[PDB]
Amino acid sequence: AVPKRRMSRANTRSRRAQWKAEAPGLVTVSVAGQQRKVPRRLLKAARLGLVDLD
Amino acid sequence: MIQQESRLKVADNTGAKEILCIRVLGGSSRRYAGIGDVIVATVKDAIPGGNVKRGDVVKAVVVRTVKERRRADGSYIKFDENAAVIIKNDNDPRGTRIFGPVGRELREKKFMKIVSLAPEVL
Amino acid sequence: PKPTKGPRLGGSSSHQSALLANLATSLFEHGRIKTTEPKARALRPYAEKLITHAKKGALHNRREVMKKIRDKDVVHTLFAEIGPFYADRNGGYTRIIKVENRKGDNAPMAVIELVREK
Amino acid sequence: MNTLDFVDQASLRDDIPTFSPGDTVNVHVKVIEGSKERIQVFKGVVIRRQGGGISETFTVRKESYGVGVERTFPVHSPNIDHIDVLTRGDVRRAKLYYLRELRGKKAKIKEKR
Amino acid sequence: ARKGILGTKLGMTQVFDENNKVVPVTVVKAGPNVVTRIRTTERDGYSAVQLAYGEISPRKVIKPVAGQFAAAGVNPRRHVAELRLDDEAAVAEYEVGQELTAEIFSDGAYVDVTGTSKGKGFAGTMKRHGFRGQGAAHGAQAVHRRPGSIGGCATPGRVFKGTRMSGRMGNDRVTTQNLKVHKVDAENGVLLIKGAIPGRNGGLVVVRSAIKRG
RNA sequence: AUGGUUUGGCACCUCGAUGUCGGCUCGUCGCAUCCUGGGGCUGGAGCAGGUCCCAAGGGUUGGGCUGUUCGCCCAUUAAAGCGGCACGCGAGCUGGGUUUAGAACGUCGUGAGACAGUUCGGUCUCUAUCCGCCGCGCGCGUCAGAAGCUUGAGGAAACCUGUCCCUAGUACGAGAGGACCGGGACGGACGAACCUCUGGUAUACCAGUUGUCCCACCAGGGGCACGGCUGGAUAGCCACGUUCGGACAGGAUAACCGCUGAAAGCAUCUAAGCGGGAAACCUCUUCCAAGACCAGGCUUCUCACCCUCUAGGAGGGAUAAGGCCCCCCGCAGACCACGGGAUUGAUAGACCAGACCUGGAAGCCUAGUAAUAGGUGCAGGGAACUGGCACUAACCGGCCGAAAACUUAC
Repeated sequence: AVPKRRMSRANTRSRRAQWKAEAPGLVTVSVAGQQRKVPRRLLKAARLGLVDLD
Repeated sequence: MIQQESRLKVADNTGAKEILCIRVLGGSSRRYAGIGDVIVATVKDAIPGGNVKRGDVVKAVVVRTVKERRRADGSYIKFDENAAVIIKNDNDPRGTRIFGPVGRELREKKFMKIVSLAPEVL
Repeated sequence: PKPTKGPRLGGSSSHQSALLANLATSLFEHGRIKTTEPKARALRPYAEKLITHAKKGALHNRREVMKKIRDKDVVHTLFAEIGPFYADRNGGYTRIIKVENRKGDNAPMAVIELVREK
Repeated sequence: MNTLDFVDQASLRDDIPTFSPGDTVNVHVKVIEGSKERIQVFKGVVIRRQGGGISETFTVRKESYGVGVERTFPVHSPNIDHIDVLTRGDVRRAKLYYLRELRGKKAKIKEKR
Repeated sequence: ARKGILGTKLGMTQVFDENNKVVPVTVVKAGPNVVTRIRTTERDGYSAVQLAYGEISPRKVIKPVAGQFAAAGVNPRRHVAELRLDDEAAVAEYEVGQELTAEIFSDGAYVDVTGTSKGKGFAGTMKRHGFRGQGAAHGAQAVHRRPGSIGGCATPGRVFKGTRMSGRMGNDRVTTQNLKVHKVDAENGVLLIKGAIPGRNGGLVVVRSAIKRG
């Protein structure tokens, strides 16, 4: 089908504000004497030397 | 698990071979008929000069089915072919000899002359 | 093993089975492979069962392995080294390690290893 | 261990022979007629057996006056005072449902050796 | 005046009678519940009793719940439901702490159970509500299984609440009634209900003496 | 006089588009009621009825002909209701009819061509913005923050009926025939829940098998051919299957039957009062529900820190109880949610064993000319069900989250 009206500013921006993003929950790692912040999902793989840390 | 427009074989002397189910009696909107439920049914085949004639509308009972049927004991039955018996308003057969076996259900439906005429009830 | 609960892994059971066999081949050939996650989740059990056949070594076990993977060098590898090497370890030969996602489709990725601790 | 095993093993029926499909057999059934409890005999060919432990059941086909008759039973019922194998059977299958399409000398079975 | 108990569904099976009929019995393991608390017209304004069933290893329980259990003096348990009784009659037979056991019933006793149904997900009309769908041939342009119409035309011009539609069926509390009871096992703490009771094997039921028959 | 459904009258909105007969699916509403239920009168003996009043809760069949609505017929039924909502419903389906171009018959017309005459054929477009509706979430709120158990305003779902038996072959009646009331047993349609049985499905189970290519070859197996086909097929999902349900009673009532009794010396169900009384009504039955803003209740745990703005009231930190994210998963599931576990561990996968399904493996040996058969051997293989085992993974952790006061009564 097809809309019928020019859906307003309020409604538009309101719903548009649901299309957002969340940030992964970060955690320290003692990468060879120094520290970097990495998700928890990848913690073991970092401590074992696979994660490409730039 | 029988219906309308269903063809059945006869187990009688009446001079018919086949029949057609028109209704299933025992209520309204009755869909299925099991071993011991009356029907009303016409004729689609005959012997040469049988008493019955091709086009009659008679009343019948089912004695065999191909679909299974539980019993109280947890047992079952399954014949190969769907058969039936012409019967008159006092629940008496028209014929004199029954062919093939039947079920034990008919003794408890009060169809008992049939069971007396049956060779092998199972 | 326990079948896929839903739809399959590359478009059919055929492609799924072929894919699992190629990946077991590569695994036993190298020791590590990096692949998207549900492939690993699907490839732990397959591979552990092939390994168990290798452990319980025999002609019959060997043929019932060769009727999947199609690579004699890798079956020789199994029945020569990886079989006895995992004798006493009863169950649990593989390991999964999640890693950085993939650029093209954000898809998960995981490195599936064979353990080496006994 | 068949979770309801502790419910069923105290209700099973012992001494049921190890028979098998193809094994021809005659069954002594309890039946009630005219409010008397008497016994009947049913002969045939075991065409299956469906394990569940205590829910296990079997099926017997027979030829009656030109009409094929399968009769099913549960294995452990008190409605069975006897199950007596008469023969054995060489059959490659497990479920012998290919006997429905067959009549006469073709629906015969071999015996063991 | 209303004997109830909590239990766990296990499965189903068959057993036989003296007349050699067969009864499709469902099993329930009413493990011995415990009375945690009570409900009276002075304290709360109604008559009830509060029960407990299961096992927690003592660190999985929370501190509020541990207080609710240690204040009444007893140890923590998984599931805590509440029968609703009539008065002092049905209260004078209960005591805090006491262990209920399945023998409180007898063979032939008519019960009603309550349980959380099985889930089926986002269901269509032809599975929720048993609609005749539409034909599969004779010209159908893609309506083989979807409902049909939904109302009028400019009167009302709305949709008449409770109009039946697709959506999540299942996962609801359900009551199954007038079930006989075939056997009680005291050794193993088990009831052999007849019939077919709601839920998935490994859940929670609540059986009660039935209203119509008790 | 009604009702506004019928054929029509007016032509008031719509021709810069309001898509038209019937059928299907899906409803919901009215009662001027087809059955069930209560009842008054009879030219009502009894069984069946006829007419009238109240009454809408539920139910109100499948089939032949016709495009047809209507109708007629067959076979049943407790019964086979009348109508409205754009003659309900085509952004839901059909497209047989009617109403485009083709063609033919009859009749009219000199002819082109026409017929509320006929006959065969003939494209049915759209990603749902808003209201609405079925379900599901995030956020904030209910004067501290949180976790469990729940009351019930108010709403929803369900509500159908039959046949035989004793009552009694009694009442009744010349007889034929043939009961009320009230007790029972068994079933039809519908609805829910469940998978023990039956039956169906089974795209990583087993076996047989054809063609063909490959694994160097024989053997033994694999790939493709709709899973190549065929026989079977545990779990899960299901119905043809299983079990259960439709209560019983109670209050106020309609039509109605009345008791006591005047105005109106008697009389009268009423004007004051008192009663009985239906499937309808309110409770009872199952479900939801405190976002029920009168924002409930009974309980339990935490129930205590710091620095700023110039102390104005706020602000900003780190926290407890607790929750969330990440992780292992589920017979929970569109995602999210829901439920459980998270080394103080059996949640999952593996492994060992078992149950069940298939049906007697490979190799070797023997008999055979060869096809092949037999032994070792319930063999082997194998997925969900179950019990055990910590071997692998559930991590050496991040984020949210707690108290203006004021008055009477005390």
